Amino acid sequence: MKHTELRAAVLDALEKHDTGATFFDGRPAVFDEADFPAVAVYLTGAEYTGEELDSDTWQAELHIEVFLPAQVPDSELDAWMESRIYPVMSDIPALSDLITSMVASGYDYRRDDDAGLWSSADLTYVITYEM
Amino acid sequence: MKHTELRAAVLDALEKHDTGATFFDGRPAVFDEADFPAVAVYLTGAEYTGEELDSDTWQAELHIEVFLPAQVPDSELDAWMESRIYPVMSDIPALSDLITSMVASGYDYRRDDDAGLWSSADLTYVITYEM
Amino acid sequence: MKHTELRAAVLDALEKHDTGATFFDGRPAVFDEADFPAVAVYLTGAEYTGEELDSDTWQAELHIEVFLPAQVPDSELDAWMESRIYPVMSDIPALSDLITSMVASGYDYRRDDDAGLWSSADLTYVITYEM
Amino acid sequence: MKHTELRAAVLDALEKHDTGATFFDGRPAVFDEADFPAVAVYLTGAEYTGEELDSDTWQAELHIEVFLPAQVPDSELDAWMESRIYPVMSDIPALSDLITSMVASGYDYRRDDDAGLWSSADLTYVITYEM
Amino acid sequence: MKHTELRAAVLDALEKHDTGATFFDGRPAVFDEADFPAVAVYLTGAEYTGEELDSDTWQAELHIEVFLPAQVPDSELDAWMESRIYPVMSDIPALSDLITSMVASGYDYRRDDDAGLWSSADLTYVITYEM
Amino acid sequence: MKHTELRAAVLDALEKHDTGATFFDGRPAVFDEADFPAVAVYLTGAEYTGEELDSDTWQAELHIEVFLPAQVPDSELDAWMESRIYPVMSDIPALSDLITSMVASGYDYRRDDDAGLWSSADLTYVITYEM
Amino acid sequence: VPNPTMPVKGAGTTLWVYKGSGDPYANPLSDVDWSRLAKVKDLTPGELTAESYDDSYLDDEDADWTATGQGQKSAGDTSFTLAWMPGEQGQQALLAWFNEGDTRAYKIRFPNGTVDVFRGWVSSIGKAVTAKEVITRTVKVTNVGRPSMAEDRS
Amino acid sequence: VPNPTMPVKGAGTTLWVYKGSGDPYANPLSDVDWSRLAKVKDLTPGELTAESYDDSYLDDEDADWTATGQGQKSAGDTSFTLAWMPGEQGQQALLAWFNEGDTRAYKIRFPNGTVDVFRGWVSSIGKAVTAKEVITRTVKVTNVGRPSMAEDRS
Amino acid sequence: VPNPTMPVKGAGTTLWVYKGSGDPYANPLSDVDWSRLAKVKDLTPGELTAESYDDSYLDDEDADWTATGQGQKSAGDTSFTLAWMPGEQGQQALLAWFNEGDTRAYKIRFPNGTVDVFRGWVSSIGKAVTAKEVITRTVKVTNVGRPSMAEDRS
Amino acid sequence: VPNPTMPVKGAGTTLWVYKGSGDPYANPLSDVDWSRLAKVKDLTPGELTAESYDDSYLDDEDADWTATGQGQKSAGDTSFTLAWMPGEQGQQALLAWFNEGDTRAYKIRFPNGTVDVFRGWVSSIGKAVTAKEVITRTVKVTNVGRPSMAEDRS
Amino acid sequence: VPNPTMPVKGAGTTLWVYKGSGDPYANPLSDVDWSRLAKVKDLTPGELTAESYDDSYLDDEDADWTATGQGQKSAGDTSFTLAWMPGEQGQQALLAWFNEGDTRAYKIRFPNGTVDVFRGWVSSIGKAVTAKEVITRTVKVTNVGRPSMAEDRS
Amino acid sequence: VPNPTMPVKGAGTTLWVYKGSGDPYANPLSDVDWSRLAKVKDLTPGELTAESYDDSYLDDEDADWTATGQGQKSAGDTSFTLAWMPGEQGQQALLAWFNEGDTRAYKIRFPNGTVDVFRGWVSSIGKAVTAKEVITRTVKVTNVGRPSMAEDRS
Repeated sequence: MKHTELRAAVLDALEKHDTGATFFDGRPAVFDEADFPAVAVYLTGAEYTGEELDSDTWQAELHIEVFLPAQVPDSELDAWMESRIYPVMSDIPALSDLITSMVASGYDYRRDDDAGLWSSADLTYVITYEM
Repeated sequence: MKHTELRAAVLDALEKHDTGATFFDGRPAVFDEADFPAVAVYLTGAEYTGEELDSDTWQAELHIEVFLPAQVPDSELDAWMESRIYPVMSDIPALSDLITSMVASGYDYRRDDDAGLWSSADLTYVITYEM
Repeated sequence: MKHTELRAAVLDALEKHDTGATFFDGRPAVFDEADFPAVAVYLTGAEYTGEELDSDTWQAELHIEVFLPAQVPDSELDAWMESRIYPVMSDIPALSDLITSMVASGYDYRRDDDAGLWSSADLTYVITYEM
Repeated sequence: MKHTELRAAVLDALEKHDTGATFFDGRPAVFDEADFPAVAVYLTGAEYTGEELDSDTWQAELHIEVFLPAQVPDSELDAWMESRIYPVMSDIPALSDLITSMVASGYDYRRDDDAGLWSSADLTYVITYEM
Repeated sequence: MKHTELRAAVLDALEKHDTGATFFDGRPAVFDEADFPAVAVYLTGAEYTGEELDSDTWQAELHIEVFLPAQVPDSELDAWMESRIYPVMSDIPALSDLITSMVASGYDYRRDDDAGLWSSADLTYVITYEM
Repeated sequence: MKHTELRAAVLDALEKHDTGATFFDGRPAVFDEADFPAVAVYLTGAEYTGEELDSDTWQAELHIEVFLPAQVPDSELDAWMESRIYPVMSDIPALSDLITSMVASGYDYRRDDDAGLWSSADLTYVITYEM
Repeated sequence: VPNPTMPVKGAGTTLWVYKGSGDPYANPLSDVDWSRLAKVKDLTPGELTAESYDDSYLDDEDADWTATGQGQKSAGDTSFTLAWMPGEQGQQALLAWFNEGDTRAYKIRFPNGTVDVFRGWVSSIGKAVTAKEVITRTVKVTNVGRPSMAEDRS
Repeated sequence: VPNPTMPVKGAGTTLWVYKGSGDPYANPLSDVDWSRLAKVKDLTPGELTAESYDDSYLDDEDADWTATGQGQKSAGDTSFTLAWMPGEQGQQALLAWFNEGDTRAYKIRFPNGTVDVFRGWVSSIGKAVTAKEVITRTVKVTNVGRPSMAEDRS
Repeated sequence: VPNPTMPVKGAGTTLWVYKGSGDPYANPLSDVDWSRLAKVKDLTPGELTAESYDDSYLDDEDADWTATGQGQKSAGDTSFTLAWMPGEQGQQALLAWFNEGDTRAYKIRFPNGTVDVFRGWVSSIGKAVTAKEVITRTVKVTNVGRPSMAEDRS
Repeated sequence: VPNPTMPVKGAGTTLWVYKGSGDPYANPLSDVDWSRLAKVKDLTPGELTAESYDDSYLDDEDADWTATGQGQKSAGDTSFTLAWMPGEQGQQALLAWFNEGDTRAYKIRFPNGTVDVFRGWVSSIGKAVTAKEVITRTVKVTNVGRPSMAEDRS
Repeated sequence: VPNPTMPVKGAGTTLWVYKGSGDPYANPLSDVDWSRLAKVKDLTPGELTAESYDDSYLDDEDADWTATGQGQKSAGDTSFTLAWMPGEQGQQALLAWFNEGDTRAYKIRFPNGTVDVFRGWVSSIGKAVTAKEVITRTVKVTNVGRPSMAEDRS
Repeated sequence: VPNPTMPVKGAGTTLWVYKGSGDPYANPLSDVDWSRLAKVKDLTPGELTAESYDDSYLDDEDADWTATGQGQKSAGDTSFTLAWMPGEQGQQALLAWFNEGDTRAYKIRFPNGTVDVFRGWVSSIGKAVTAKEVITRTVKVTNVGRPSMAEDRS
């Protein structure tokens, strides 16, 4: 439905496990070296599917991106991505009310070489809901 | 048919709901921080589809773009698109005369990182009319 | 056939209606803010169709493009394309002798933001003739 | 066969008609304002076709490019391209010995806006020969 | 599965043979000229294959890339790729437990001309595993 | 199999004919005006074909590039590319042992306009071998 | 606002199945005593057709050009696919319809404001399973008898 | 200006159905007493055809090459699709044409200025529903008798 | 949490073969005495169907529209492909099932929580070999008798 | 300059129809008394063919390999499409050729300098209408008898 | 290390033909007295199949659902293509196999470590010539009798 | 240097037609008394095949698996296309071959160094015309009798 409650539900289900990280809701997110392990959740690229005759259907991509300091070892990002985010994301009771279909998509690593201040890695999902 | 009529018909029924926002008709739009919540409507990419033998047919894309100050949370932008603009744009009695078919297309977000002065988000439609 | 004759025919049929605008024949067109409307006609992208066995056939695109000052409202350009350039080009007796088939293509707008001195809009046609 | 005699044949058959312009054989061509017409001829983009089992076949594109001063009217370039180059290139007795198949392709105009010293227009052909 | 184990297995099976080269695990690899023979192993571009109904399947690309100083003869680089790296990676007992299928992909060379300090060559593999 | 063997086998039979040219084996090649007509041979873009069930198959592209001073006439390059290189490269008795299939691909010309110090022209082949 | 005298956009079509007692053609605009099928993913209504009757004798003056007349008309087959919901009333009703062979009435309600009514029995029930897609149920219905078109009522 | 000699473009073709009493072939250029269909989205006129007749005996000297002569000609089947407008009189007329067996006359008027006339009965009537498109009505007509081509008049 | 009312995705579907003694339809939710086939790469369950029975006597008043009733239903053919693992007991069981003629019960367990049970004999056993791909075993099963659907239980 | 002993490209091919009295094969290089069809958009000349004749008696020593000889040759069917020009005399002639059954001679003149002559009757006359394209007339001719090939003359 | 209980890749499969005296099924793991074919460019093993046999009487109480049992099984046809080499002994052996009618035994050895054995006669032999490709030889073999599958041995 | 053992590349294949007196199989390596076809654009040699002979008796113990033996072999059909050259000797010879039924001999010479010989009669002669392409002649030959493969000679 409205994007607000979807991000609220995913952040609620993601906060319960202890991570000690600052979570940002929505696209704008400004921080510095202090609160580095931040996790941001946002929706992007909404489209009109036009799948079913009965009612409206939409597709949107759900992003979960984590930021780690530059020159952090690769294996550390591996663990943050798989061990923490993947198990919680598979089953969330609050999501199933709103989302008709949720499909995984691959995660990817991006580092910064212009200045070497950040290195992130975002897990991507495909969401099919009704608006 | 006459693009002026179509934009006028959209804006008339987009204005009746209380929004308190400056509305720009047509592509040229210049403003500053004061009159900032600004909604501009324009038609772009007209094309001769030639779908029917009986008479001329064209396709054009209808745009409704809203500008909000930079660093506004994503939640506010979601609201304009999903609460204010989508319900009004679904059924307009004035458009029913001029438009043979009007199909939704997904909206999208964009922010300005060059200088951080504006953040906009436009809802896109596909319009099929007769000329 | 000879592109000179085709452009001459279009400009002759386009000048009879009062427009009060300078007309440029061919791509090279230099002007300043005085003689501004400056409707220019040119042919581009000629190509060998090879459609019929009997005789040669070619395809080229016919352009009619009008220049207007920047920051001029969108609706006024709409007027030139809908109420002036388009009705005259539908039926021109002189063309029918030279052109075997003339098909419309969508007009499009463009504005100059590097310096803001001009804002044009061209109407594209597809011409199939014999050489 | 060898590219040298092919360009030699084209230039020989192209020189007989009076044109009063310098002709450049091969890709390198350096000229100033005085030698303005230019008329360079070169071959480019050779490939292995492998169409027939019997013997080798190749494809290459034959270019005839003419240089005229910037701001020369468009219609003049037309008159030049069609009237002078096309009739001579249609039938040449010397070519038929070497070239198994010669196919036309559209000519195109390009102007220089970086400095405004030249404007050219090349007619392109497709050549199928045996090496 | 856990990318840590897969990279650890590859590096273990790759270190046993004498190479006398520094081995880097993961993307962050910072080194000066003293430790020049340098071999880095990393995984990139994971995706959700969705091949089988029973359980999850993913696809990721495995990279083995060696760094050698610029202006080293190409012949020497050929040797590392075809004598040292290929035989060891064909059969490794440790991988067969974790990876369902491994497929080779072509290695490729690249040299640095902006500064001329390094010249690498990576060997690409495609990995299909279960997460 | 071993790229060193293939390049050596090409260069040995490319050297017996008198050319009086410096021959570079492998990608790295540095020279100046004195030793100018220089022919370099290298293999690029190797890839796993996976064509036959019985054993491995790979495709690599064989390059023979010749460098000549800028502003050299085009016709001279034709001669280097056809008369000297194409006949010798057709049948190398020592080559047939290593290569299962060798297919020609077209050559092409390129000149340096940044500084005018070199003009090259490379012949490309497609090699299929076993590794 | 629905208008039968204007082109309509296909979105919003819903499908209904008659359950109960009465005459299906009596009031197609009625919505009482009509079950409903939920979120059909596709719907292709049947194509009415007829076969040619040869009209030829040996006494005719000219036989250069063939002459035929309309024969036996027949309603087509209606096929739709919809999301698999094994626990819902409507799909259990569909399987009851298939297993115990009966000829019932189904109805299509366009957004245009007209209503289309057919009668037939179901001929095929299928399912489609994919690794990353919704399990779907595919149905084919073979119409019987005379249909009641949308523009029979004015 | 329409010119029969020069080629024309397909745009602008209109479709008509004859209603009334008289001879349809008498004045095909007439526009009175001719209903019109609106917004045809496609129109493929049927192709004329004939079947071969074997012309061979036993007494013939040469039998290496086959010899056949024209047999029985027949007009084709004309099919067009048009926007579904159940409220219009023309489409109610089409369904009246299909429901009761009849052979009426229909006419095609090209922009070229010539007129093509056919006679036949309708054979198929279908629809096409899509979530993002106009509901369309597909019609197929089987011709009978001898058509009056556009080039019979000069 | 499985929910029959709401739609689900096909991921997680598992297939089972009944071995032992008893009635397969008694407890389809049972998982004891049921062998399992591992690593299935595709699964297309069989499509139910029926024939048309002509119901037309010459005594009837009207014969303009055809009238047919349902004939003889039949379960379809179920086909699946799975990775070639000759060492496993399940695939040896499959080939034992094929070589000697027999009809058994196989079962499909969706993530939705419902269970689908069929009965049939195997009709084809194929294999696919590729240079850069896993060898796969392709199986096709022809159902026999009456199936027990997923929503026959509520 | 046309030269038979060299490849040529098909651009410039022209088609002719013989009208008048005489023998079409007498002087195929003639252009007097030969109507011409203008603006042909495609041309696929007919393909010659033959049937197999079984040559096998039970008395033969060996029957491992089949043995067949040439049967009855037959010229193919020639089809071309050309722009719809109802005003020209050539297309009125074509429709006169079709409506009134007859077999005539048509000819193909390649740029190579050789001439190909056939004889046959017309079997199909079609038309193609499109929103943004020229109306085209499609014709198909069924050859009859023995053709006169291009290189029968030297 | 080969593992029959884990999936493998198709790469490395080799094809063999039995020549000599003995029983091919006795020791399929043997490599002595087995000719080999070199560089098979593609290999699709035959698909085992069986035909249905109707099991229905008049006295049966239930006739709603069809009932069929397995009929006559049959091994499929195996087709492979390989590089054309007129000099090797294996391909001369193949053409000897084709020219004189015979049913020999051929075997497939997967990298997995299991061995598949078939018996049959060859049915087709073809080539494929291309301007820039290796000349290939295409073979098709029709199997007879009962194959000895890969997992009959454990 | 040609080598039968090693793989060959398809380029360089030439085709020849026997004219004169003698035995075509006596010396396929001969190049005297052999006409040549110049610059063929494609060449697909025929595909040898055979049909199954059923070997079944009611006295046999087991009928679970089918058993068949090789039947009647037959050479295939050879099809090639080549540039249209009406003035040349070879193509006039081809048309003489087609018009006057005969079963001559044709030969294919691979760059590998082996020679393939066939015998048959021509079944089809076709032509292809395009706006910007070389006019081509397409030929189909139906082989007769027992062919002479390249691997008979060693």
